Amino acid sequence: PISKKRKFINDGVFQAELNEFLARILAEDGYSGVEVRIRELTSLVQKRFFLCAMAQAESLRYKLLKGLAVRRACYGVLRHIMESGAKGCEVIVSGKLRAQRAKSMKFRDGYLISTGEPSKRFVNTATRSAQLKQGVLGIKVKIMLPTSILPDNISVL
Amino acid sequence: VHPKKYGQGSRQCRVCSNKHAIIRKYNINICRQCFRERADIIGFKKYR
Amino acid sequence: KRVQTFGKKKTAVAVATVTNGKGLIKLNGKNLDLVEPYILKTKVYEPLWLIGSGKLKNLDIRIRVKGGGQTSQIYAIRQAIGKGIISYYQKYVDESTKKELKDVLLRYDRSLLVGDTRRCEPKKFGGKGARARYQKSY
Amino acid sequence: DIKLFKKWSYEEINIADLSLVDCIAVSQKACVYTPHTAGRYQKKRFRKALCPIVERLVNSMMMHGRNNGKKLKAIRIVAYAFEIIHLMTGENPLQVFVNAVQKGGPREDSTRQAVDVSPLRRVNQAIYLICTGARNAAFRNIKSISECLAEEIINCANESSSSYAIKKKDEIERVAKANR
Amino acid sequence: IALTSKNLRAIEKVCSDIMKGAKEKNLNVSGPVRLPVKTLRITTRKSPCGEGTNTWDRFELRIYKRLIDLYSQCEVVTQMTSINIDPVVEVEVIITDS
Amino acid sequence: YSYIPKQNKKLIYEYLFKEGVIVVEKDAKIPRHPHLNVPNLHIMMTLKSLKSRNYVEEKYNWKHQYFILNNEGIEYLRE
Amino acid sequence: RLLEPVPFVKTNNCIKDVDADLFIRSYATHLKLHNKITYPKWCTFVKTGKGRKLAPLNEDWYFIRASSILRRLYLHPDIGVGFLRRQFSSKQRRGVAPNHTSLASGKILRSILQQLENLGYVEQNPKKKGRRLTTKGENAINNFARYINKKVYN
Amino acid sequence: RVRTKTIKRAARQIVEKYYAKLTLDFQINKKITEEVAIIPSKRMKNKVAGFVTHLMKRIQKGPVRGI
Amino acid sequence: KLNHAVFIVITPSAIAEKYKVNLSVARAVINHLADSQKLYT
RNA sequence: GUGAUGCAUGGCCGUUUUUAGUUCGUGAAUGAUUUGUCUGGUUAAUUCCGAUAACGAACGAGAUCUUAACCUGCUAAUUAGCGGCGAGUACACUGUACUUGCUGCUUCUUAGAGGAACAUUGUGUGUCUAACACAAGGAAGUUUAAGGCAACAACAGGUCUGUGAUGUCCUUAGAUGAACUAGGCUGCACGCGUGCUACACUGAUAUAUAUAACGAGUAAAAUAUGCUUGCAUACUUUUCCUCCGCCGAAAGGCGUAGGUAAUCUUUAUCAAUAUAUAUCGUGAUGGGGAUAGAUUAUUGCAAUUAUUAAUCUUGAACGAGGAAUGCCUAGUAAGCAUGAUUCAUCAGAUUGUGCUGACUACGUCCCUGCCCUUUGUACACA
Repeated sequence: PISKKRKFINDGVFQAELNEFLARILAEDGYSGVEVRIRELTSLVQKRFFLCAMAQAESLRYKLLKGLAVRRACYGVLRHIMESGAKGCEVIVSGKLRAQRAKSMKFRDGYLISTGEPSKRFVNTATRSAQLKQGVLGIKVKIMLPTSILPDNISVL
Repeated sequence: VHPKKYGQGSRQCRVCSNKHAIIRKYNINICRQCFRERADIIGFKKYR
Repeated sequence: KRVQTFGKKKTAVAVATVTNGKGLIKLNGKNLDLVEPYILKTKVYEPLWLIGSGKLKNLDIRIRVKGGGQTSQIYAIRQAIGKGIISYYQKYVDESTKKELKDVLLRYDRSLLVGDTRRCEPKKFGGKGARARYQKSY
Repeated sequence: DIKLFKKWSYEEINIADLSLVDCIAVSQKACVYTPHTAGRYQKKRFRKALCPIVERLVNSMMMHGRNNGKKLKAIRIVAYAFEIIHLMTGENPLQVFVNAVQKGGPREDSTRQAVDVSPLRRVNQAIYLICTGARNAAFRNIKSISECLAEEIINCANESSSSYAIKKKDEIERVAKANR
Repeated sequence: IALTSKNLRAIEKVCSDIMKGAKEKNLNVSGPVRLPVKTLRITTRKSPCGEGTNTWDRFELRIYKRLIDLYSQCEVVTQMTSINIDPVVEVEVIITDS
Repeated sequence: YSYIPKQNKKLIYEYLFKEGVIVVEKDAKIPRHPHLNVPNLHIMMTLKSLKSRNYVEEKYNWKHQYFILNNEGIEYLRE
Repeated sequence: RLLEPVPFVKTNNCIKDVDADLFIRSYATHLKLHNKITYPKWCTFVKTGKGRKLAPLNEDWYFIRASSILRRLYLHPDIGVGFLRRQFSSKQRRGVAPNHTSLASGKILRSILQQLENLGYVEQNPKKKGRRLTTKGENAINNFARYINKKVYN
Repeated sequence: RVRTKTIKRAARQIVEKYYAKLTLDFQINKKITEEVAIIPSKRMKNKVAGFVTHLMKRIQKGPVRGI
Repeated sequence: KLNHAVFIVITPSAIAEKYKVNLSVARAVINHLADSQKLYT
């Protein structure tokens, strides 16, 4: 019998709950939906309350926690997202990087729109961490879904 | 102990587990620190 | 017969209804005289000089005025009564003199027929003011 | 038709220099019973001059310390002041007003070499100088600011040395005699 | 019969769902209700540490309500809603008589 | 003191056999557990000791634990 | 001076048509003559408002406060002690700390309303929870309004 | 204020397709621009049309660089 | 400082100029002859 | 582990930096490199026009949307109404303020939706190109204004005291974990900020009408019994804002209406600058309040370090301001309040909102600080 305005914060925070649940757990596959294997999570959440950019982002952490070459790993991912159909791509791996000095490099292709409400509604980003031998290496990735139509797309037969 | 249901001790942020900079707006019960990165998923759409 | 008209200008929105009668005008339970400012009373009086009390002597214009600034009440009510008299001239009483009625209002000004859309803004970050910053030190 | 404070309609004015006329801008569109209309100036170069000189004082004499930001009382003081002008003197308050604003502006000032003043600043410094005469004639002067006004506008409009504005005008002109 | 949500398109589609069944069934149906939207907004500082310029961000949630009434059978309307409602939308039921 | 009863340990030992998934919370000051008429303070020490024995695993989270019971777990604590 | 020409059709059927502050002044005038009420001997030692910080210095503050409260009754047939306190709110200066708006003193208005109830000009009732004029109060204040209207019209 | 090359080239690409359908009327030339184009922002949908009209007021007076 | 006194065109300001009096007693003398500030007759 | 290391790191953020800048494919000109990316014109902007060993691209800029506005006599009325008559309480005479109740009706109180603003039309400047002007309709002509997103590269900027984000080093029974008693950041020659309160009659003071918006709001009392006020066990929900009717000058206290909320505070209305007349009529003055002891009630178990708070006593500086120095062009500065956060109690802090709608600029490179071109460098930690 709580207020609906209070209930909105409630289901927002609960949704963020299950979000961090599935982000903490999901590393062996992609996303197969959410329910409104399966048995453990269904029981856990119940007793608790009683071609994807994200997939490629997690594939990045999976490719580099094991010590595979950073450069070749990034190149493999920038092939993966085009062959899946990503319009462009971007990836940053910043941190200790084998040297006592932080360093960051970029691997960009395509447009990579970066400012605006139509920018945010189309660009797809993700960030991750990778605990390493002598520090942690931050990952950022960006994938664009090809164009609802873009504001700057004009064409007449 | 000296527990009571009053003051800054009876509640705290539910992820950092700290009593500093906790916001209870609409009983959200979170700290500004972790909240600023959960803002989008929860639904807080930075608009204007 | 009966027409209900509205006036939106600044905070205050005036509502009036032009009805059949002899010239009974009512502002809440108040008349056009006890609002306080005799300065704005004559501002509302200006149309009655523009048109005439003789024509007002054959129709009733009730008014409800509620909320908003003192200036906005009067500025909304003048537009509301102008729209009401225009609607009555269009619908029931007479059209040819309505043609000249619009002309004599517009000759005095366009402000009566339609007001302004000036309004305040969301104050910006940086200090107490919208466009003023906290004093800086070096 | 209209009546300023239910009294005045300023149907006769002085010629002055005929140039300050466009700046003072007394006309039917600017006719009003009391100042402090919703007039706006933040679009162009004229409507600041379009605004009636009566408003140009009710908004300009206002500043002194705490007394800042009180304008309804500025309309109050000008309304009373106009009473005392036509009472202590036999001429129209607004006419001697126009006389004062006309003959209370600096005809030139060097300001980096002397330079003539546009009619806008001619009216501007006249208003400013009479209002800053009002403030120091209301501070430590025994008499109240209302009678101070009744003294200063006549002092400036009849060329009497008692007005602060005319002394400051003489000082401001005197710089020409040294530079130009 | 009132609806609750935050993104207007959800209420728009689930509200277009409403009157078609009433027109089909020729029921005694009351008119719609179009309430002003509620806006929930909070302000929070950026910059986890105190260093640098103090900067803040403002948030916004738009909350959308409408109310309907129908002199139709409670079970049939409940099912004809549950068939085509989204869990992201909340519904309450009430009846009329005339 | 804080002596842990054998009967308390056994009651908790069946409370997780009957289900297979448990949440115990880091905070031990709550007077009661939603599905346990037990004082909680005596249960996370033992669950953590069991996790230190490589029989039950915890993926961990913020203000939650979310332990899981392994294939080799119903056998060792049965008796 | 306070009169201006009226070319529009009036009613003059009640009190809201006539002036307010001068009407309550004339009501205080009739109230001195008829003196159905007391001063009272209790208001003289307590200031009207918390933030007033001054004595009223009128020998008629209570007398015009009752008049104003009656005018507020006439306007709003549903008001309470909180309503009158808010209607009488005044500034308060806290010395080195900033000014703040704070309400009036409850007991003065409570005594005024109890005196009005004794006078019978107003009454209470569950429905219409605020103060509601009696029909006798309506007729008395309406004939008072008509008398006030005529004495200034002619 | 000027105008951006995106809208300039979007204004140039049209006209050449159905000049037999474009006519003198400003409102008609406005309407046909959205009728034929694909722009999703209405501010463009009239902003480019403004420049298109600005271009056709250069015809029957000299060379207009294209068409 | 104050030196004016009630002891001895009914305009308050003009009569105050003519007789060097306080404004309260100036309105007092105004009342004495005729029988915030007002518009004049 | 809020122990060291932010000069070992992640992420975030703050700065260069809200400017106009950055890069690539191919081509052309021992090399670093250059061109493209520009003499000029224009501009919010490498924004465009144009010239052009460059041609063609990508980012950045541009843009999108909310707030205000007009319509869509669309769409409709909850918690908004409009009526109409049902009886009137008092008047007019051949309708009215205050009331009860429903339904002919939705521009009105409103949002679902889109539309409308497009140098728009003509009279002008401009290589007649880019652009810029007047007048006008129109609510909307400075992109209708105001809000956010910030490329490349960098700082050895801040943070490992935010995190079970984290490397390395360092420590745990005489802890570097937790709890409990008391204390401190409120202590003070001073200095600098952010601010809070006067120097009055443009004001000091008492009465009241005409006042809006963003607003925000629900594992514990008490009673009974037993033992002898305290403990244990049982029953409603007090534990939000509050309206009302009472008590107390007040603070505050009592019992209840409403509401998880366009429904109750409250909204046919919540503050202040008001108002018109009234006391004063610039006399360190009655201005103004740095300053006191005496206390009364609330807040929390605890108010001493007078938390907060009602009254009486108080009477420093203050005559518009040292050298210096900050911010600021439209319903904005400023004045005035006020909402919200941190909240058991506490703005003198921070973030929003509204009222009064001020003096003047269709600008300049003088200071300061940026951007570009050329030029000189013995500078490159620049």
